Amino acid sequence: MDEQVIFTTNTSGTIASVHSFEQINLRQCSTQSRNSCVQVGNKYLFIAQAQKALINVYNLSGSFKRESVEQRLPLPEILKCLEVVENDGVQYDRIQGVNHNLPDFNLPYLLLGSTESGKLYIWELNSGILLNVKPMAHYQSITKIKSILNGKYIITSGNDSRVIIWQTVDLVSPKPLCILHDHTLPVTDFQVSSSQGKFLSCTDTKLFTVSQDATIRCYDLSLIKTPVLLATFTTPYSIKSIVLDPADRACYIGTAEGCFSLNLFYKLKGNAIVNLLQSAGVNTVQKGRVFSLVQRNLYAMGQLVCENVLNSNVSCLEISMDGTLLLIGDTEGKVSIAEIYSKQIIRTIQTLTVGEVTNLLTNPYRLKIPNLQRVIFDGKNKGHLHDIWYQIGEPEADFNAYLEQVKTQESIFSH
Amino acid sequence: MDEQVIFTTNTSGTIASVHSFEQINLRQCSTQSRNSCVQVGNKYLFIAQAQKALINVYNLESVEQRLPLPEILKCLEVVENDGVQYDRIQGVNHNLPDFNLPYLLLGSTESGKLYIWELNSGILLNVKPMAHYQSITKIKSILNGKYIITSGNDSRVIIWQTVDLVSPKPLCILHDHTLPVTDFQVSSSQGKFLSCTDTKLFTVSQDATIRCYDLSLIGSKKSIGKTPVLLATFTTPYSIKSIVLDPADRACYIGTAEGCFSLNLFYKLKGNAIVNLLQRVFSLVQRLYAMGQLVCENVLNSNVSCLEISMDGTLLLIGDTEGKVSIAEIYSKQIIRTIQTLEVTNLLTNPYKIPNLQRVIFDGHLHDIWYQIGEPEAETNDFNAYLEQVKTQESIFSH
Amino acid sequence: EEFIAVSTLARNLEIAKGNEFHTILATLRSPVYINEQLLKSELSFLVTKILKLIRSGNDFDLWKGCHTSVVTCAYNPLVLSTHGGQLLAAIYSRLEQKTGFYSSVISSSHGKQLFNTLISSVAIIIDLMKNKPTLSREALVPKLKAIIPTLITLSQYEPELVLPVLQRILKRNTTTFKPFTNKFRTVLINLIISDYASLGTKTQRLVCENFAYLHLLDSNWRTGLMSILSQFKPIIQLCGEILDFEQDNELYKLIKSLPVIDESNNKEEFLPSLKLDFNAPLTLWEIPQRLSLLADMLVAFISLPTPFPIRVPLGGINSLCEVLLGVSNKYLPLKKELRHDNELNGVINTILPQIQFQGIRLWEIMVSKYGKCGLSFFEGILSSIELFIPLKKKSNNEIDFNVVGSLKFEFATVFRLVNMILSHLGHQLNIISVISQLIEVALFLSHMNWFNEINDFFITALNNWILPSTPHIQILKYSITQSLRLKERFGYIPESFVNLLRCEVLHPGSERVSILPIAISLLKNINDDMFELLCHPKVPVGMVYQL
Amino acid sequence: EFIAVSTLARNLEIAKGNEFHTILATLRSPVYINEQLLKSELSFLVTKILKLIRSGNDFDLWKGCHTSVVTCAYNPLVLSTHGGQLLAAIYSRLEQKTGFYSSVISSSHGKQLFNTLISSVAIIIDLMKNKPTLSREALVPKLKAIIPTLITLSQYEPELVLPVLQRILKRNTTTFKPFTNKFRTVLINLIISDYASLGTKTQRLVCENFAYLHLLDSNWRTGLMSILSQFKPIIQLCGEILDFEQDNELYKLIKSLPEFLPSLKLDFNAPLTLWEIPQRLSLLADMLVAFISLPTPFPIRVPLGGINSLCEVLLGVSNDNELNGVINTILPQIQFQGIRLWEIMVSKYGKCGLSFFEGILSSIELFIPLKKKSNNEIDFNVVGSLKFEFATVFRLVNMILSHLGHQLNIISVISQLIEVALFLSHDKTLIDSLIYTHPELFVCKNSMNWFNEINDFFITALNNWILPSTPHIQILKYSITQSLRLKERFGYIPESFVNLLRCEVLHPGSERVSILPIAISLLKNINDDMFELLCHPKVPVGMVY
Amino acid sequence: RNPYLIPDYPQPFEHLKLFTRELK
Repeated sequence: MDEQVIFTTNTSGTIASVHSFEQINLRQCSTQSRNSCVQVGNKYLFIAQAQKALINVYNLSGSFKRESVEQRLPLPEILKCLEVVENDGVQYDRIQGVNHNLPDFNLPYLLLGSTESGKLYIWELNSGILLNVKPMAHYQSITKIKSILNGKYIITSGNDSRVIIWQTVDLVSPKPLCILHDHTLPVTDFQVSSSQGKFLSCTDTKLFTVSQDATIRCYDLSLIKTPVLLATFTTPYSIKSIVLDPADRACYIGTAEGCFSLNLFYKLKGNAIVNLLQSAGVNTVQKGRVFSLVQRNLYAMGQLVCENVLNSNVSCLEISMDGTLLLIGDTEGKVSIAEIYSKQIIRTIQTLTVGEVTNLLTNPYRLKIPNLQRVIFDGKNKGHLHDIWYQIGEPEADFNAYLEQVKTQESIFSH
Repeated sequence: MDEQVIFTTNTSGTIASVHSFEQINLRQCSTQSRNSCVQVGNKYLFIAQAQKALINVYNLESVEQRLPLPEILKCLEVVENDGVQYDRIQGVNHNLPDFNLPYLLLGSTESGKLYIWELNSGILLNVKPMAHYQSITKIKSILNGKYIITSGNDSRVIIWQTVDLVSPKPLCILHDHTLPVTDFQVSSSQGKFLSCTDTKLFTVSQDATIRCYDLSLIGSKKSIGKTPVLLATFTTPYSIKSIVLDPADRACYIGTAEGCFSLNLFYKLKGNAIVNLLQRVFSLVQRLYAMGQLVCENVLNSNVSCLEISMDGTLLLIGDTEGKVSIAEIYSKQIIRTIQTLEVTNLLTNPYKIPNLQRVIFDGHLHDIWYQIGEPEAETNDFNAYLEQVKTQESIFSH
Repeated sequence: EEFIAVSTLARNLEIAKGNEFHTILATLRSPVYINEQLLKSELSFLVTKILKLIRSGNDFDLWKGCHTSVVTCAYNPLVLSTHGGQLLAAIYSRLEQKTGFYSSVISSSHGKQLFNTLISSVAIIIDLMKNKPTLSREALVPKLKAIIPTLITLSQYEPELVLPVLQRILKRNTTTFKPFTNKFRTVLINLIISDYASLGTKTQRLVCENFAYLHLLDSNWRTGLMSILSQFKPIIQLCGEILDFEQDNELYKLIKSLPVIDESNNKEEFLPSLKLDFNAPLTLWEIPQRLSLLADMLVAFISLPTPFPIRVPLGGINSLCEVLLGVSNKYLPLKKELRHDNELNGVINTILPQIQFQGIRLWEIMVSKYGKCGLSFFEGILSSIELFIPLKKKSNNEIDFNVVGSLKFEFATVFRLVNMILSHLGHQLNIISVISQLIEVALFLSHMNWFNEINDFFITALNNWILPSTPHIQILKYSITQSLRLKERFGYIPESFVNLLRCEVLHPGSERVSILPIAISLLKNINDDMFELLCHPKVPVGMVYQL
Repeated sequence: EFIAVSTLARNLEIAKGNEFHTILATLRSPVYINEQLLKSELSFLVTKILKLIRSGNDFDLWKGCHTSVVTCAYNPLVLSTHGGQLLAAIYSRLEQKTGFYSSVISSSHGKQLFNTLISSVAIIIDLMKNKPTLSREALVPKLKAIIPTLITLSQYEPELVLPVLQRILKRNTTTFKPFTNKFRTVLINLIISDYASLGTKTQRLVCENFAYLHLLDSNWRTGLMSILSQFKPIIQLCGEILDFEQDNELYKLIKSLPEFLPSLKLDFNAPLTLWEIPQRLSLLADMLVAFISLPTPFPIRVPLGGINSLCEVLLGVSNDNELNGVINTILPQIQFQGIRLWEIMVSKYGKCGLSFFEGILSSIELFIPLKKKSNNEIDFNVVGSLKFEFATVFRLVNMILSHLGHQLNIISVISQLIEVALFLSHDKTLIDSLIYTHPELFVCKNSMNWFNEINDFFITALNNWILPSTPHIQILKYSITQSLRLKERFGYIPESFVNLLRCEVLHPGSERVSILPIAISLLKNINDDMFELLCHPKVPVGMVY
Repeated sequence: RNPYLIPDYPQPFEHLKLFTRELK
């Protein structure tokens, strides 16, 4: 096994595994956007082009992957952001366990896509049907969308410094739940805890929000109510991007003049270790502490020590499944695979064929599509047949049981 | 709740309930101890008789059997058997049989002679002639049968591991007091398999000192076991005789001379803050924290012999030195009911033929036991299954 | 060498009883008789001896021979790849000789298990040879052209045994089945037009599944599906002769808006229509029996795997299920053309909820498979479940619990459906009146997968919303009392009550008096690992809290 | 309102499936207990049922007994009024239909007929036991004539009759008395037979009924010790081929042990006749299990040290050409009858016999087949046959550790068992000794129902032991690789693997670093709430007030 | 010292050999 890196620059489409030193340059790709790519249904990859008003579709399932464009998908408008709502809870057959294999044709439910001027397009993917369009949600832009639980809630962030939490059933059948104005300048990114539950009443789900205000805001999400922040940090540099550890043990922030780290289980000078993020369910106080960051060159002054990792002008970050490596995308269009503790680059991936790293993704792995409808909306009709394309997938198909059958069989004969 | 309540003086004993005015006295009882009685199963009630060298056994009226013994013994405990009302082969629940008994009977006398009997067939299984060098005040099974704790007037607590007690060499020894140990309690939770990795031991002696220990290093195998670390200790004003807990554990109720006092473990400081004291040395007072002291509240003024919590965490049962027990309520600190008979050696509560013992140790040899398995619940439902069964037989008939 | 001298086993197969024959079978399972050079001298002796058992016998040598043939084909690739065709041809020859005379072997009182053993052995030898490509081409398939129609005619009398074998053959060897499909179809239609209640659920399921799999030869699946879906609107309109649909004129318009297609299908419309005289009050059960007959075929057409996608019309199915739940006496009154008769009204009151229960069954299978692909009306199907709940004759939400006892089987599916829905939605919904009724239903019915489903429902309710005090304390008393009952009567508590107690404890409902001391003392000794982490974390946490 | 039960009765003389099932379904309703239909309308239904049972075409009889069963089960008045008459009719038809058995089983519906009649009699006399006043004067004058017919029918149909006689013998121990010898004869005739043509259920039932035969304090002990004493001759018969006194501590115990069956003969020129030895020991073990694991109306003496010694000497039995090949297979099956007995001695008695829970785990190491040459290496080719037995071993260990718990000291049997379980978790192939261009199609792939058992065993191992390094790293690699493989094949991870990863995170033991963040990377879109608590811990459980 | 924290040595999880490929 090994991990798989899918990153794309403004003119380049490289795909490469971390421990292989082999890579595939996708031929046609163009982006000027921060988060515009997504991997769909373990068979496809969607990339939203810039200045063409269409999505390119690459097939990534093969042993020898398709370098070329498998398919195109025109759109009404050039749109920047993307997100997918993965369908889950259908393959187990909960009524009786049969453990269905995946079909060769699988797809998610939704394709969230957002454009400039704040407009949100959402599309059923099994059949291209534009269920709903919100004309205006943010009033300047959207920069990132993410579904935090399986299909339950989605979170959006734009350049109006407002981070919005929807509810998918109140968005597809809109009036969102809660809005977050704590920043003063454009929110460039956010991240949410990889460890999650099935609900929000009994979890404390952490939402880290990052802007050009040089602040990092950690919100506790447990509703049943509004979310309460419990810490906010401050930075001298204009912070750009962020990722977490896979257990909410640390934070790694990407910015101009380097990538910095920060331990959330902060170790003091008595062998005393303080959790900055402690919380409960709905009963929780609103007294969000303030701290400030300062590099390496004990915390009751209102200061914390971040440890400098790198000096590169990073655009994007991602993390490995171990939680020990960072993959950082610089502005010279190349990725550095670095180790967190020693602060020593182990690998440098470039593209072969230039701009910066627009987006990148990682997931571990072992060794036709409908057209989208441009301005059409499925109304309140009941005589309409909401047809979709779907496939179920076969189920998985000793000797002592056979002999017991034989023993029961033998009694019937008198011979 | 409506639990039944038991208590025994040095002259008599009785059984009653909290929400009723019905009482059942016991004919023959004579006792001097803090813990000399226990119910075995749901049926029987053992009491160690004073100055006669035998047990009295009662049903839940009059003495049913009398168990002669080698010696006059002071303390009793029983290790219940579990994992028998449900078959992990067949998947069937079983009813309790008419004859059910625990595995073991742990008896102790003065001078530390710990007797270990098997109750199904009365067999002297093991004898430790000196375990404390003093008397034994209380012996207990913390977990189901895993470990056996015993304290004595040698000011030591001993942790025996039960499985290598029946086939010697104890596991942990705790000498951190200067005077006889009078009482101890345990707070625990259990994983999928039962062990001690979060359990907490509260120890209480005539030193006017409460001592709290964490037992999570005991399985580490560095006596045998790696010693625990004490996480907290308190210093009381008075000579303390008993301790009981809340079952959520939230509060420690200490029974001493001059009334029973109450500590909150989740100590509420000023503003909105709470501090847990059981994740140090402290000094208690009667009726803010970095001074080094904590504030108690008092519920009674009477001399106390024994304590017991209700199941619903709201009613104390304090057995005083005058042969009566008071049923209290914590939020009001008011009495609801006073039970008397017609001091208190022991007190306990729960919600709703025997072999004679041996005097010579057991050394293949037919190690027999009396036993009874008990019927399933199907011998003490759905129609659609019967309907499918009669449906599929219709196809077999054709003329 | 520690071999067991295989020629001695073959010397003993011809004359053997159970106590030795089973050990003979267990020895042939050894993975030591798979050497190449043994294939000429002694394995041939084994094979020809078994063939003597098959080719002649007293109907006990046949059983012995087919069983040992299966065992020595599964655990020897050499024997399979050499003589599987011969063994298969032998047992099929005996099966062809037997299927000619079904009546005379059934009056021997061993023929049924004989056909069972024959068909199972043939099926095993088939499914061993199907995924080996060289052993299939011109070594399995030219026998299939003889094997299909022999199994077709035997499905008429013994359908439970055969139909899975034919299902696998159709799914894998589809093109070889093309000449026989109509010959198969006219067998299935006769079992369906026949009583269809002498068959259990398993055989009905197989019948519907095979009838679906006939339609494999992108589009014919859709034609058969829409054809079955079109045969509901007549039956629902015939239910209008009992009770008026003209009252609301919203259910009426939805009944008009259901699909029907005519003069484009006579190959899947094969079913008679219903007379339904209201002078025989026991003849109205034809309606829900017909509706079950249609719904089984419908979910077979939906819920089966295929080597292609399906243009499945979910909107029409949701419209249909909304229509089926509209059938009730609580909002729609009885027709005045029919005259009142106590027995007739009694069978009407008892037969309407089954008609609703079929729509619930179809929604269950529509949400089990296709989860989060019909999410746009999951709130509506939660709203229409309230129509299932029965009320008294005063519409002020007085529930009649005497009838609810007759619907425990049907309400189990309802709670399962609700649990499956709420595991896809958020926590802000407008369905609290439905939850408050469902809780009252469950608390009546409780006082054994029933406990698991209702406890998961309570967990969903307590993790989604802050409920009112009275249902909350009712749930708390229920969980506490039942867990105490099982632990005083037995030694353990199951996992469902444990997770229910944990959800109760962590809920913000905290002011109750039995939550704090009783719900935790039961968990302190239960041996659950999830509760250990609450009492002892595995990560640093502050000694002091600001709450 | 009311469905006019006369209408049900008149539509009942002709009713096929989709009418007869509605007739049975609507007769469950409790509104047929009500005033002034209790003497004129229920009489009509009962006379109809009686006319169906008294004479019919063997379809009206099946229909009729099912109808009477449903009616008497859902209406106590029909029981208290007419249950004796219904049961008398049904017994009369059973008597005429078992007076002949080889002219009634000739059409493939006599079997079902006996099934329905026996089941209906059983159901009726299982509902007339909750009424003392009704168990008098409808059953007790009838059991004397019911029981010999059931005994004569049990000679041919033991799978169907023996539970009925078991329940009747158990609840009535004084009317089964004068027929008891007649029962015993047939049970010795069913044990003198081959006893492998009978199923496990039927074998267990004949053993259980032979055990309950001795209810008539002390007779249970005599039968139990007789079966216990019939073990030692067979072991000494097996000792002439294994050459004991190579180890004398075993032979000291073999002679420390304490009748209708035949003394058996063995021939070495016919080595298959050595399969009589396991097929006697399994019989005696089943009979011993019956005498031990059954309930009673009184307590019983059970020797536990005796059977523990018996199990101890059974697993000591281990290490011209084909004879050696046959000797290399009977002995694991012999040891497994010690395994099978300890599994019943453990669960049913629990903490009684705590003294023996440490010797059993050491003796299980003898069951493992080792390589022959000198070594301590595991013989995996023998292990491939023994899959069910090792599953039984794993359940035995899990039964023990429910009571023992976490263990300070470690033992070597557990590491070898882990190596076994990891061998068994690999997809078997049976072409390895050697193609036809595809050797990957000849595999036997392991179901999830087997992985659940293996993963529960590894849960028990990781909970209660600080294992060595390599038998831990193998477990972690197995869990991660299989979880990723299934998450690729499926779209999710099954629950047993999630429980395994939970135990690997919670109980790392000797490791210096957890596998927590990798479990969360795999559990990316399959969320779970254990690791939320671990990473995002909660306020304690009593701070709220 | 704590298993559930970021350790103080550079390459943890190298002794699980997930990402190594053995040469044959």
